[PDB]
Amino acid sequence: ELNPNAEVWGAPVLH
Amino acid sequence: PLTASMLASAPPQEQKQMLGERLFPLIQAMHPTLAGKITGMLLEIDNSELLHMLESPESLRSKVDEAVAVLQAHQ
Repeated sequence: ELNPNAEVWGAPVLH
Repeated sequence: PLTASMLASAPPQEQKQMLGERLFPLIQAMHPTLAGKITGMLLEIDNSELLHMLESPESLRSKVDEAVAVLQAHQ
């Protein structure tokens, strides 16, 4: 079963 | 081009990253903005299954469709 709360993969860390 | 042998020899801590870098662009071709989320969902699956998905568009499609169904039910 897949998890809808799994984290966004590959999102860049910037400000 | 990823074999089970090459993946398993990489440190467990970098295996998911290697799979992600390969999966994300394939998924982005189907879901241009949801690809990061769907990739995150799929990365929770066993690596053996993920390797098969990378090589087989029909297995990847069915897993992507499953993730999208799950997302549809959560808003």
